[PDB]
Amino acid sequence: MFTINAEVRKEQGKGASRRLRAANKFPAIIYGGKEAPLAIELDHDKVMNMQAKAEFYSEVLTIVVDGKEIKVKAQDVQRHPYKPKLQHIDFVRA
Amino acid sequence: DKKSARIRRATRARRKLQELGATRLVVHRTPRHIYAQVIAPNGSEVLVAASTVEKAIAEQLKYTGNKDAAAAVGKAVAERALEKGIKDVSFDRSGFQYHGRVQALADAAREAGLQF
Amino acid sequence: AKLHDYYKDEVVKKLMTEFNYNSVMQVPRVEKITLNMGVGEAIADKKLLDNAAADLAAISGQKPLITKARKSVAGFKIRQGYPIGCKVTLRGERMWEFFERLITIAVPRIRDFRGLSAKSFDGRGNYSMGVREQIIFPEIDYDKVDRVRGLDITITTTAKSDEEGRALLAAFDFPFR
Amino acid sequence: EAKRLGVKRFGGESVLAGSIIVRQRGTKFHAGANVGCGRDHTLFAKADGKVKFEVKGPKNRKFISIEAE
RNA sequence: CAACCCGAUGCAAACUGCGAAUACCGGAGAAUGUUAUCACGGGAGACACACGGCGGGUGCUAACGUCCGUC
RNA sequence: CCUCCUAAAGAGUAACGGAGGAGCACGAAGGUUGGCUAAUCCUGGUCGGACAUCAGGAGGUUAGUGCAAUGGCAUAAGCCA
RNA sequence: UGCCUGGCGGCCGUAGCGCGGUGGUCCCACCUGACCCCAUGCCGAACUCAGAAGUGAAACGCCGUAGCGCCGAUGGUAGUGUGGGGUCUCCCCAUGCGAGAGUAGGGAACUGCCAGGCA
Repeated sequence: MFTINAEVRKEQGKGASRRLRAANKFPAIIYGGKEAPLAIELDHDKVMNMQAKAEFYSEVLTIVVDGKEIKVKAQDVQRHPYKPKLQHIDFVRA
Repeated sequence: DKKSARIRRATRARRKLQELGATRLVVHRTPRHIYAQVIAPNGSEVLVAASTVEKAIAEQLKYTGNKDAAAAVGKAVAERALEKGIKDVSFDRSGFQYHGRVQALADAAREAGLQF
Repeated sequence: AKLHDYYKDEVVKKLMTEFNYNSVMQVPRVEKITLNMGVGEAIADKKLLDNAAADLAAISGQKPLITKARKSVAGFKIRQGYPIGCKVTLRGERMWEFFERLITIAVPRIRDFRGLSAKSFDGRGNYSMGVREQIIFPEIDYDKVDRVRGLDITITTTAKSDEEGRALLAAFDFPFR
Repeated sequence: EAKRLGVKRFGGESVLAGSIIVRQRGTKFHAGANVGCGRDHTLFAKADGKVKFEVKGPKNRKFISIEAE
């Protein structure tokens, strides 16, 4: 029922994370199962609008990446110390 | 505990002999049975071993464990070792007291034609 | 021996019957007895310690070993390595005969005999109490009595629970609390 | 005076008999094969070869060993 | 009102269950460098250095202050 | 003379910069062989005040390891013969 | 040789701790006496002399339990070498190396030699 937009990820490192954050975006990861964990790039404001929902804590997220629908869940979220910005997120293929 | 104390007492000689790196004959004792082996310098291989529980050496013994049994086991170990060609092993009494059956078997091994 | 055979004959039978034990040796078995003398006045004089040790040796089958200081405390003014008392470690025929002789006559003939305590246990079935007026014992005659002195009596048993101590007291018939 | 401390010779470095590997005030390392501890808790080689460091024991004690060439 | 005490709540130039990058030492390897490396011998000169960047001691985390290791 | 910082995960590295001990000692407090293993709390205890020592449980070196300190010491470098 | 048990190495909290269960075929443990091998700062305390009297109980071997505890990614974060910029107490930029904690996941370990019994 919930819509999610995802884009491929190809760069790794602190510099890459800085570039993503400066571009009004940020990275996230999906891990779990025998399938290889992988990173996915997400934007900042639209993903914040998604996370604003209060039912996220008990909802399975439907990631649409590379024309494929994957059911995952976010066990942990990395949040900026005090500023209201998200720099990284964790997901598991539930 | 008794086994732990015996092992830790033996540990001194057990670790000291490793630096020397020579073949070592050890004997484990128990009123029920007496076992013996000739461990190689690596500490994981043995050229010969005997056990009173096995009848091959306990057929002539009135019981598996006794002073005569220890002497016979020591003699058998020494003669098997001599025929195998140990070439001057060293001695280790499994951290026991050298006053009884261990002493008897050690003397039997010495008189069997050994030089330790 | 004299008490050991009777113990194995009847105490073991009653204990196994009441505790429906399956193993033969699950019934409690006594390890030893300890008869210590921790008066604490030995600092005042050393001759009293020697006399009490001789008395313990006479009553028992062996001479007690002396016990030295454990930890010094400034307040009480006690040093290290200074003997204060001694203990007899009764084991074997000696403990058997001594305990038999005690339980025969000594225990019944005590003033203010309110009965021994069955709740006072260390926590693993060892009964360790203290009793004064050593004159209760027969071996301490008026000829050799020096002063009314206390003692500590403990029974060391292979049991690991207080139920076993209670069962042993029942076997001894435990006159009353 | 500033007394010298530290590992004189590290792992993988050739040593000769009578050469001190690590001069330590206490016992932070223990001799293994062809290594000896002096009266002053100094580790010295008893042969010629390469030096190696390992960790073993109940307390994860560090052992210095020597392998001949 | 308040010890020991569970959660903690702050600090440690002489705290570490854990724990970097740099700096030092050993081995192997392509490449470049007029051997740029070491030993011996002859000859010296200098023996109040100044300023600035980097991370600090100190000063009142005021001063073009004070002293460190490196450049 | 020695121990710890300033002193920047090698050593060393300055200030009338920052904190401390000693001129010792053993013929046993050394060696060898065989054995053993703390401070700390609770339980009962004429004397016992919680704070002489005593028998049992845990604890696992916070004890001790001669001097001030540092690093090590349980295989003990600590204790007995 | 398939299993249980014991001895000799490695590895040193994946081997550890708590809890439930199982074990005497072999092995191991338990026992009295000890005047004899050996000894008590008393004690047969420990070791040693006889073996099973019988048991598998304290202890010990083993199975289950992911309870405690332990190990622990990818990623991200703090940090930092190099050159530069700024509003130069400190931050950022391009670039290289990268934490710890925690998540996923792992696991009730595994392994070399010899001996007894159960086939």
